[PDB]
Amino acid sequence: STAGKVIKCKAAVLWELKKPFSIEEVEVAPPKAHEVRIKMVAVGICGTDDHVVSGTMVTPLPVILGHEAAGIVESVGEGVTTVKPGDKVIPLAIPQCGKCRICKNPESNYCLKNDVSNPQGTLQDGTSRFTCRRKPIHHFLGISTFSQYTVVDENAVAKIDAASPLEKVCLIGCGFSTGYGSAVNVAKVTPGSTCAVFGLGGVGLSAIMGCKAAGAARIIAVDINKDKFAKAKELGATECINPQDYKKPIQEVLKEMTDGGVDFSFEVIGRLDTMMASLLCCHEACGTSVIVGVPPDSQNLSMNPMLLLTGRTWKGAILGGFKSKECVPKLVADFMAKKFSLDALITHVLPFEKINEGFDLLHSGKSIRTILMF
Amino acid sequence: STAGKVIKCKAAVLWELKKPFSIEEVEVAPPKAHEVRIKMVAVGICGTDDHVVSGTMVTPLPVILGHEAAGIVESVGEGVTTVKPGDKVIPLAIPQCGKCRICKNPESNYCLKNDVSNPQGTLQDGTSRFTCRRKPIHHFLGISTFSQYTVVDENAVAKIDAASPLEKVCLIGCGFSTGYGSAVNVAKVTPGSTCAVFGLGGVGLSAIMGCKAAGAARIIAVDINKDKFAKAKELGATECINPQDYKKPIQEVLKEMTDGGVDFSFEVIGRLDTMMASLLCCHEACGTSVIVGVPPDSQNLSMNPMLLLTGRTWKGAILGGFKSKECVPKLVADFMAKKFSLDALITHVLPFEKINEGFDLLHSGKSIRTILMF
Ligand SMILES: NC(=O)c1ccc[n+]([C@@H]2O[C@H](COP(=O)([O-])OP(=O)(O)OC[C@H]3O[C@@H](n4cnc5c(N)ncnc54)[C@H](O)[C@@H]3O)[C@@H](O)[C@H]2O)c1
Ligand SMILES: NC(=O)c1ccc[n+]([C@@H]2O[C@H](COP(=O)([O-])OP(=O)(O)OC[C@H]3O[C@@H](n4cnc5c(N)ncnc54)[C@H](O)[C@@H]3O)[C@@H](O)[C@H]2O)c1
Ligand SMILES: O=CN(C1CCCC1)C1CCC1
Ligand SMILES: O=CN(C1CCCC1)C1CCC1
Ligand SMILES: [Zn+2]
Ligand SMILES: [Zn+2]
Ligand SMILES: [Zn+2]
Ligand SMILES: [Zn+2]
Repeated sequence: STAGKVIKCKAAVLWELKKPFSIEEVEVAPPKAHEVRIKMVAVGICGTDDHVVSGTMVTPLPVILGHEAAGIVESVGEGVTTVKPGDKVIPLAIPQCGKCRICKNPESNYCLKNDVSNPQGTLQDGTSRFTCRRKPIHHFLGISTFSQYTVVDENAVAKIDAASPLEKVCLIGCGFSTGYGSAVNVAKVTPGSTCAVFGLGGVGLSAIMGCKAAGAARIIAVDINKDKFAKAKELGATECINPQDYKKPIQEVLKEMTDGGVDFSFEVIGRLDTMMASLLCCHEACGTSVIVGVPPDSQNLSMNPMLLLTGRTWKGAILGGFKSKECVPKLVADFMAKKFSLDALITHVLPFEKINEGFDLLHSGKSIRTILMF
Repeated sequence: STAGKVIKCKAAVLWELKKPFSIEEVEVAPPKAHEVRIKMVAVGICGTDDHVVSGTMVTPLPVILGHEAAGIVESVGEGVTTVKPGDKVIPLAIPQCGKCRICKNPESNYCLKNDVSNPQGTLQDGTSRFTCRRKPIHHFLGISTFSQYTVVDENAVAKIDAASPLEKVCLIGCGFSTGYGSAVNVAKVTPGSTCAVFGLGGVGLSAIMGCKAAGAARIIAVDINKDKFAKAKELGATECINPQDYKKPIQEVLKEMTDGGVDFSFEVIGRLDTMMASLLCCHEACGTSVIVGVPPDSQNLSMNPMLLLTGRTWKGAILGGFKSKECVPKLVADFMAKKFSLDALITHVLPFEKINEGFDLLHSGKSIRTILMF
């Protein structure tokens, strides 16, 4: 069998920054108390993974990235009770310990057990389960899904519908939920409102989805890559504009187009200039601007407090404000009920081994979501 | 009588920055179409008035400041229908034209007819009604109340209960409403929550009032002036702390005493450092921080967007989010029904001529609100 013993398998290891992933053989130690070992089936490529590669988002190296996945439970550790061998699961990039001041808070989701605030690169108990040639490998967001097998904490995995198309539902682990929820939960987009979405990757496009589902009258998609416009309009964008086409700042362009500014703006890129423009594009007296994109480490904005004093609301969120373990299975249950489709987001599918090609596709601007099959 | 003719009276004119006000004779032109001439009875001294004097809040000079007042209608111009001569009224520092996108949005109050965004120092028709020594004098926030008589736009004045104690209710024209609403309307403080209020002037203390009325469990008042602590506790503060007493930054001090941070932060001072500390002291995963204080002109904050990405909401508002013309009379109606007291906020009462003393009182930290009687 496999249960109880160290598994030898392949995973995409990142030894140095700005380097290609190296699929090597890694040793995956068995699950400990309240931990779960999962056999990865599908994993999507998110901009956040690329941020680590570029050194934009700091995390301890060497490390095994990936966090937008789905697989089957191989073994359960001592005391696990929510999932069992053979169950279909989605590992949670943000856990739900249930005992947190935040977890007990019906309005928030950023559990204290997260490894995002002060990245250690381990499991919640302070240790690693990965080894590549006698050297320990760090975990990423507590789930490290760019591996054929991974051990995560029990509160960091949710059991989903067994009839789930894992190659599709994996996007619910980050991309879709983050995008959709930012519009629905965080911003609370009102019917008949006007929205602005900067960034048309998988997360940004899911935000347009959330805006349409919320009944937005107008949904202006913004991106320097025009090839994304078709997918944008398909998913709900009333209009698409490219900043490169105008002589004046995009915020002014947008304000001119919407009688002073949009009701809800979203930044789904991860840049300071677009974050500012996004805040500046919502109406100064009633606009709400949500930060979705992850900005480069240790880079600060230069903001005027007056921009808020007039009546603006500026907020941010992780995973669309969704409590992970509790909502993820619910989102999957809504997918199975044809509430929303994930197909338009998936443009490419390659085998796990072609991971580096998947990142090349992202940089090319040709893909939205590329799913890696194990 | 006076109706239809130019009135000669005294007003506090500010010819130059950083100088004492100068009581002089001023010619007040009669009200034009949809304008109202008010005889001032009482006017409070707000920190915003002081900001103009300090050059911290830019506005055209020379100018007649004052905006927290109450008076009686002397005359109405052509077409006025909301108020008649003899009516007790509170002039609105921010108007409610009722015809703009913002006035039409029941969620906002920053009417486009405001003179705050791009201060012109005139009435809505782009002109002045003030002349002092053959030189025109600018208006302030369209109301200029540091004058025995003033002409304002019709949408910038509200008829209030004729049985109102004008020496008390003037505070509803800015100070109280702004502080109280910031807590109740803007922040939307929840029963059983923990709040932090930076700044204990009239506005700050009214915020504590709003937090208590909202059912907050803990209300931590913060100020470098300990003499304000008694009033703070009297109005609802569960505890008062002075930053000067700790070795570590106040935001860390507050987090340590609130399990990671308060649910709602309020900055009611007008400084970049305190606005940053305030944002930093609310919990990163569920905290809301409201900017109430007016920051110094042309000064920007250096902030990391990650502070919001984890789950924080950062907002601002003017006049506590209250639609002026509509809510002012109702707030007075509530005062008359003993819903709230304004007495604790009023610490000094001087005749209009002692205006400079009133500002000296603000600087000394001995006063909260000083009311000037005409
Ligand atoms: N808060 C969260 O929970 C959360 C979750 C997932 C992702 N993210 C962050 O969201 C951001 C992007 O998500 P993604 O996975 O869809 O990435 P992506 O790379 O596929 O999308 C980037 C999009 O932005 C566009 N873009 C880049 N520069 C632009 C510019 N200057 N102006 C306009 N458009 C520009 C690109 O053309 C592309 O359409 C990253 O910061 C990612 O880390 C945050
Ligand atoms: N947004 C609005 O609609 C609105 C309305 C009215 C006033 N305001 C602004 O709100 C702010 C306060 O108004 P106010 O009339 O109550 O002023 P105030 O002068 O009476 O209050 C300032 C308070 O802050 C305290 N303070 C100063 N420096 C401090 C520090 N470093 N740390 C802690 N406390 C400090 C002072 O001791 C005093 O208690 C001003 O910026 C005013 O312009 C805004
Ligand atoms: O890319 C995915 N995530 C990023 C990591 C840093 C900010 C959000 C998610 C949210 C769950 C982890
Ligand atoms: O001082 C009073 N106000 C200031 C002007 C600029 C910001 C708020 C009020 C709110 C109504 C006018
Ligand atoms: Zn992601
Ligand atoms: Zn938790
Ligand atoms: Zn004021
Ligand atoms: Zn208006």
